[PDB]
Amino acid sequence: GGDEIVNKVLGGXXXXXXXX
Amino acid sequence: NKKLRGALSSAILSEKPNVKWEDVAGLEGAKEALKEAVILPVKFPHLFKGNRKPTSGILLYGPPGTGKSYLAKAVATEANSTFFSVSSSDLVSKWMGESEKLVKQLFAMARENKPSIIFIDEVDALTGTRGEGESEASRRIKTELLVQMNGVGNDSQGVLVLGATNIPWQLDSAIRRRFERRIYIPLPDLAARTTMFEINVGDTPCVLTKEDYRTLGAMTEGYSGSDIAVVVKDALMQPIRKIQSATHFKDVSETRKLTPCSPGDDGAIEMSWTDIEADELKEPDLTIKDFLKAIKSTRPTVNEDDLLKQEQFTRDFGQEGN
Amino acid sequence: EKPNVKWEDVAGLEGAKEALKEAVILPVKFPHLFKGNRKPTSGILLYGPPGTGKSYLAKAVATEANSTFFSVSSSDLVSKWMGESEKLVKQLFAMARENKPSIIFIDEVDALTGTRGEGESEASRRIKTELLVQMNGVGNDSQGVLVLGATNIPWQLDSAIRRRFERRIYIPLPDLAARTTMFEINVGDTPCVLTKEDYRTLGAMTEGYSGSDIAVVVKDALMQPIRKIQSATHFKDVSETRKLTPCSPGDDGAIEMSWTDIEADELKEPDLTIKDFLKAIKSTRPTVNEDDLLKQEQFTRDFG
Amino acid sequence: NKKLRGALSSAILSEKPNVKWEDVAGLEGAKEALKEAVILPVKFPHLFKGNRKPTSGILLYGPPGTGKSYLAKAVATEANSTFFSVSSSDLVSKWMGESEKLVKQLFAMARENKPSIIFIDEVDALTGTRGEGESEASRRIKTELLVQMNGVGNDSQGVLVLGATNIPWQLDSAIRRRFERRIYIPLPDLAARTTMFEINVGDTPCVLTKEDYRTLGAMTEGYSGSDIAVVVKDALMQPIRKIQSATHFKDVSETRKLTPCSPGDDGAIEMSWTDIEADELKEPDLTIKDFLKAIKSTRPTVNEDDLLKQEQFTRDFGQEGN
Amino acid sequence: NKKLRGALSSAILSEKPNVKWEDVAGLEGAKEALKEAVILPVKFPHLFKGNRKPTSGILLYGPPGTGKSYLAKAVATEANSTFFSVSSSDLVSKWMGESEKLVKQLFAMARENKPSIIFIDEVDALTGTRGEGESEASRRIKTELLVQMNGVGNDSQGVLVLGATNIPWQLDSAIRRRFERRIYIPLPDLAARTTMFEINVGDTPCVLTKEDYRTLGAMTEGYSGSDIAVVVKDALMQPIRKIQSATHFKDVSETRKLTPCSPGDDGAIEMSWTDIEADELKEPDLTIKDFLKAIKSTRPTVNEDDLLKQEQFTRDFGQEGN
Amino acid sequence: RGALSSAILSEKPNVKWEDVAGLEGAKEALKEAVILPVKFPHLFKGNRKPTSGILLYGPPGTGKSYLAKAVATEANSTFFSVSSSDLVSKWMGESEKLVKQLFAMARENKPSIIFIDEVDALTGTRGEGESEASRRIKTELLVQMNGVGNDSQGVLVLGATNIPWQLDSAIRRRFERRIYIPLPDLAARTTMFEINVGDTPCVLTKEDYRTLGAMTEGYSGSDIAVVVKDALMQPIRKIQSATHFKDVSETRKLTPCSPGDDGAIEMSWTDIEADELKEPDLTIKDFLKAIKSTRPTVNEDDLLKQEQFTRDFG
Ligand SMILES: Nc1ncnc2c1ncn2[C@@H]1O[C@H](COP(=O)(O)OP(=O)(O)O)[C@@H](O)[C@H]1O
Ligand SMILES: Nc1ncnc2c1ncn2[C@@H]1O[C@H](COP(=O)(O)OP(=O)(O)O)[C@@H](O)[C@H]1O
Ligand SMILES: Nc1ncnc2c1ncn2[C@@H]1O[C@H](COP(=O)(O)OP(=O)(O)O)[C@@H](O)[C@H]1O
Ligand SMILES: Nc1ncnc2c1ncn2[C@@H]1O[C@H](COP(=O)(O)OP(=O)(O)O)[C@@H](O)[C@H]1O
Ligand SMILES: Nc1ncnc2c1ncn2[C@@H]1O[C@H](COP(=O)(O)OP(=O)(O)O)[C@@H](O)[C@H]1O
Ligand code: BEF
Ligand code: BEF
Ligand code: BEF
Ligand SMILES: [Mg+2]
Ligand SMILES: [Mg+2]
Ligand SMILES: [Mg+2]
Ligand SMILES: [Mg+2]
Repeated sequence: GGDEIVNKVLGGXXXXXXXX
Repeated sequence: NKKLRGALSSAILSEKPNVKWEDVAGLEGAKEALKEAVILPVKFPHLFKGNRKPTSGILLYGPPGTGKSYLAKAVATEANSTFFSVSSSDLVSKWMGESEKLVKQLFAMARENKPSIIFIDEVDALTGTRGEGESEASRRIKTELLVQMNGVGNDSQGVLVLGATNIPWQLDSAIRRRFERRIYIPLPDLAARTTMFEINVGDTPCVLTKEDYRTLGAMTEGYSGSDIAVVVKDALMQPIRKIQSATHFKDVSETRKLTPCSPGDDGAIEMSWTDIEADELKEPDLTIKDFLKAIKSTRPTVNEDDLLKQEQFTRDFGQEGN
Repeated sequence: EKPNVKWEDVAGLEGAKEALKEAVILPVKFPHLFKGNRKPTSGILLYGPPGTGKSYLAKAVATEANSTFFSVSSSDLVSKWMGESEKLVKQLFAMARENKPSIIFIDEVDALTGTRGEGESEASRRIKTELLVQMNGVGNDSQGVLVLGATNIPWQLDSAIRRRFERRIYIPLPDLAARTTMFEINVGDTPCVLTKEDYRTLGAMTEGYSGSDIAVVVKDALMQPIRKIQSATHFKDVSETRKLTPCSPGDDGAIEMSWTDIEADELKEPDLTIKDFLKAIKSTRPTVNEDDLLKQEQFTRDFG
Repeated sequence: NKKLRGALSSAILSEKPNVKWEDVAGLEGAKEALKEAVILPVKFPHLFKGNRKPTSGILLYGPPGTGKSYLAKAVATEANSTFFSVSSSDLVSKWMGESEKLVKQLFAMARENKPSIIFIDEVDALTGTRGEGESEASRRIKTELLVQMNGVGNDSQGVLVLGATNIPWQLDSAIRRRFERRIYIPLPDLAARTTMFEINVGDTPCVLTKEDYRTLGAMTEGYSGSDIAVVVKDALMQPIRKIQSATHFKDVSETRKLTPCSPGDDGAIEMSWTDIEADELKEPDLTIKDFLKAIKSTRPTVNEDDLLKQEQFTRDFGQEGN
Repeated sequence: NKKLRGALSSAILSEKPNVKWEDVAGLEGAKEALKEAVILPVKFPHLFKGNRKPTSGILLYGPPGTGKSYLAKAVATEANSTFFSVSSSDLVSKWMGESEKLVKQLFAMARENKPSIIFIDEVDALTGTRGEGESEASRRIKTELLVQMNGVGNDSQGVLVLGATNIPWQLDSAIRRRFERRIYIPLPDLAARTTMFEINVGDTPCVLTKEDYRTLGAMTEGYSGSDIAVVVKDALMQPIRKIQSATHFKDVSETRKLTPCSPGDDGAIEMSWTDIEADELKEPDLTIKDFLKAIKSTRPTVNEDDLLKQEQFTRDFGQEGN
Repeated sequence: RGALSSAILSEKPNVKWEDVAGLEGAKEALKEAVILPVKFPHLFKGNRKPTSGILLYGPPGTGKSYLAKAVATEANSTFFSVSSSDLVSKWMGESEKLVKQLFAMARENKPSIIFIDEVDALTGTRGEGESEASRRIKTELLVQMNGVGNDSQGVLVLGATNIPWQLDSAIRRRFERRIYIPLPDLAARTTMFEINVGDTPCVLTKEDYRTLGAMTEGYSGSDIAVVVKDALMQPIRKIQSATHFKDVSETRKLTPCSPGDDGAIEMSWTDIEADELKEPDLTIKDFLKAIKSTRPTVNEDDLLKQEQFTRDFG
């Protein structure tokens, strides 16, 4: 597949890697 | 860009729920303030030129179930402007730094369609006085609200931030400064109770009169509008309970207008409402006994100390709605 | 999601049965009635002690209404992400209004929120206020969608939530006829020698129990014969082609063997009797407390 | 780089809100400090050479609704510089390590467009003493602000970081070190209230005098600037309410200018204001009774323990800004 | 593979901020440690042969605003080597694996350009004791930092990892093991304050003497270096306020070198300073009254609890920096 | 592919078995596990199988990477010193292909040994972490650590961890030998001082080394090394305190002395050329000053957590 981009979420952190 | 507008397009309501100003009983000062602040800049824009500016935010606080959202429905009905009905699920997002962009896009969409109304229902769930709550959500959402309401490079002209809360003493001092008119919505009096009975009876066949409604409104003291609505619904469902819990029936007089009766009458035919077809059922007439039974059946919901706290907040930083 | 429980499968609860019956059957069968000011009920709270057939009655309404059902719970509407435990409720009410008329069953509404007193204030306030706005709101027009809420602790709710719930119906402890009917529907189609007076004496003996307790003592009294078949020795051949039956060690031809050499479809299963139910009720103890009944009495006393 | 610049290009305001230095009443120390640190290096650059350097950061704190954003608007009006107005929505992003490059590109654009003024409204949201906040984004954005303000390889010369917060004791100690001048914006005194009344009334036709303005400024004890603005707004709104309740009109004097009066007078043309067309109305003059009614109707906003906390922070780590 | 070096080439500064060892007031132990860290292995390479190795990491810690970045500037000025000034915005990337490949390429460039100095300001942002933070960024960045600091197959010989942080107790234990020199930079003492006043005043013509500087240093009890810098800035800006808010100038001794004085003198010409053109400007000289007013106006920033935390960290794992 | 040309080292750092002070059980376990399958290959067949997993843990800075360097020196085998930087890529699937080709090259280069420093960077306990770069890599390492029947002859995995309680339980169970590296005792302290001083001239004796090791109560290996470094740097500071130099004995070897002596030539120190400066000798007072200066880098919470971990998984 293509590249994998790291994102950021919020808890109440983590890495939800939403790729393209 | 497209994602935020596609998520915030659902907040605009176009159904226009038909609640007129006559459908709300009492609240004369709140009615006058909302009437001028939504009608006069739309109808006569030449009266506010330069030094005189309209109201830029109204807080409607009080006990729960007093007609705050009903008054907001009346404003959304006879506003003739764009109405934004937002809540906690439409602004708060999962990602980091997404709720503030949603609030900014909401106010930018409301500024493109001037005049517009933003009805943030339950502002107490989004404002928690910045003391001890969640750091990211609390500080960033409240900071974006405080910047986006007036700010510096915003120039919010032609918007209105309607807010309805039940615990207004748990709001931030800056947010209480932002909301200009803090109008108290107190418990209704005898005239508003009789008016609520007269608008909740509708056009159903009843034998109740003006003195009957006055005695009913004298009996339902200490109640609220939701309690008056549920005793009206219970008194409306009492003849259907008399329909269902009856065996002896009776056909009186046009094309079999049949009604229940006592056991033993003129033509005491015993059958069932399942055997009764359509266009032949006649309900029993209303009286004061069904309304008194509903009043004795349903208990009030408002306590007596939160009213003292609401009176304390009114005497501190509140107007009078009456 | 469709169960198979009719109206007759619930024992007792006459007022709750007639209230749910009229409130979910009267619009869907007689559309010529609800016109004008006549609007159906848009909320029902079924509280009381736990295990007293609340979800069973909810499944009965889910069967007999012939409409779409939603049977989510408290743990389904609680997430760990920030602001994701309210979009689930929004999509729930959206898919409810998509398939109108619909019935929404929410279990443990006391555990859904935390009455915003001491717990997580942000999540509690957002969950509670999004539930209220999805219940009535302004542009949410909930007509035909019935919110059917059930709980075990009603006094830990919010004033706004108990205002949103119209009819607060109390599910009390079962009665004598309810206990006998629950025994009669729990025993099933097993070969039994029990009579109506035996059921009446059993229901007189089990006063103070619950429906789940009656179900588990019926399961115990049904499992005790097949338990005594396995946990016994010195079987006895009675009478027709090797009909074996366990007895005491030492009898008129007490054949000492196991159940492995017993041929299939010839082992005589002993019928269940009164002493199995007496052993079950002497083993099983009541589970409920005493102050919770006082709390239910107080809650009915100011929200009857 | 270019995507971040395209995202940050909507931060330079090109509106220039017309608020002059005479519009702000009181706050002489804050006025003088902002006046030197904005006007002097861009007007007389030959003085600041060698050992004399201008102020690189000013923090404005106090109770909510005192004139911090108004002073920022006056600075943005009379600055003649590229005024950067950012908040917690332009810096925080969704991706990993993209909120720091936003602040770096913001300070790079501020250095590329020197002299520039950066106004960060509500600095308490970004900086939270880095004790127990959300680790990655919070601590990285705090250390990125601390590096980009003075740092080592930056040498921020010509830029100015203005701060405006309501709760200043939640600021980080290093950020409080960076804000080298803590100016307390207090509640206004009698002369500032009288000047705010004279400014907010302004060119409105009224019979109010200096003694009336002095009595109003003596009457509004404990009020703030937004409270004075809303009581002036209510006093201006009251003649339209008198026009609404205007039975028995009286045409006094040119081209039929109608004026209400008592019911029954000379020329008492009893009608309403709905059928009267525009461009001929005459509003009644403003008296002190309408302003006293607005004072009795609208309450102050701030309480008397938040002022104690602000005075405690002032006497601990700040100076008095009159 | 070359774009990483192109992105990391912006971290090597070439401006050379002119901060010498005589500019730093005090901190003789930290200056001697930095001297024996950087000056000796390039000037006398015949001493560090065999089992004698130079220092491979120095952690500067203390209260906010004590001179850690100033000593970093002095090291970058007097080092005559490659100086790497990186932060959290130059290591964290949006993609996956680039956040560690950037650190690997940074240490590869530092080992390729030996002797080189890596200065990481605010090391507490990258090292957050890996117990509760973000899993990917925290664990991978901390482990790659440890491996690039010593590792197994790296052999970091000749590079120096400088670090300056205000929170030394929030470091990882492995990072604290890596930093083999914990140098505490405290608040300056009396002689350091007097020499800092002598440095910051400079060549400005003043009537102050060594006894005046001694009384100023005795007056500033508990001040920091930035506080001394801003009271010097305020006392230097005080003659501008003197020439602004005064009239009745007088030519003293030269093409009309006129000076503000008392109203009424030998030629008290009443005019404005704005009409006075440049180079006929004789501003009043500095006295001890202006510095006393600057001390009375500006307040110390550092509290007395963070000093206890730094003292506990010194008594736990720290040296002294005099 | 060809990007794994930096995971193997060809430097072979000269750290012998005598340089590692103390740690006798870990040293003999690593010694047998790296030598005896190469020494006597007939001893390991069938039931008596060699050790396929070795894990080292303890306080930070105790000799784990030093023992790995000693194994890489005295192993005579292909050393794969690789970490999480060469296992994760920007794409998808290549993060698994890297571990697959890594184990393929390690099986092709038998006998080899794989040393993973800081193995907790790969084991984030998969709570809510990155899925495609955490869980798939962990399952790939779990199925490539299944060489109890595949790699009976060949590779051997290592591990060095400062914080071992935050480790995945599957890979913890897959690592069959877990050796606890403690703080060194008095004899290890004395021979570590003897090794770190080395061929430097001194007047320190065995009693001086013993009282130095008795003074270092609770110190670590890196702390002992920086104390030795400070004691080596102290004569340079004494030369830098240049006052009243004095020539000793070839071709003008100068030495500073006390102020006021016989032949106290008062001059500077930078005016003299190199290779004629007779530096002062190492006493015990500069060592005591380095002890008073340098603080122990470990605390008591890490020690009790290490004790809890070894009493839970000894
Ligand atoms: N003054 C009133 N006139 C008419 N209806 C009212 C009035 N007050 C309350 N009600 C009824 O009570 C209900 C509660 O309205 P709402 O404003 O939603 O309460 P809250 O916002 O406090 O939950 C509404 O459905 C409305 O029909
Ligand atoms: N009144 C009742 N009538 C019929 N069945 C009942 C009754 N009370 C309990 N039961 C039986 O007990 C079982 C457990 O009840 P449950 O649904 O868990 O109670 P609740 O709804 O309070 O959680 C159900 O399967 C149901 O069949
Ligand atoms: N000190 C002041 N001088 C003049 N007008 C003021 C002052 N304080 C408040 N006002 C008036 O009240 C308004 C409120 O001030 P504003 O800038 O909104 O304050 P804030 O910083 O709290 O947002 C101003 O826009 C102005 O019209
Ligand atoms: N010890 C000091 N010696 C000389 N100047 C100092 C000293 N401490 C502070 N200063 C002055 O104050 C400024 C603030 O110190 P700085 O290096 O920015 O500290 P920090 O590392 O906390 O950011 C310096 O740039 C310098 O102008
Ligand atoms: N057993 C030992 N023998 C000799 N020196 C040691 C020993 N243990 C620790 N040291 C010293 O402390 C350092 C710590 O070891 P090193 O491999 O660098 O890191 P780590 O132990 O943290 O993996 C060694 O480089 C050496 O200077
Ligand atoms: F003080 Be203001 F509300 F910003
Ligand atoms: F504010 Be400094 F970096 F101590
Ligand atoms: F214990 Be070491 F830092 F690997
Ligand atoms: Mg409401
Ligand atoms: Mg403001
Ligand atoms: Mg610094
Ligand atoms: Mg190591």
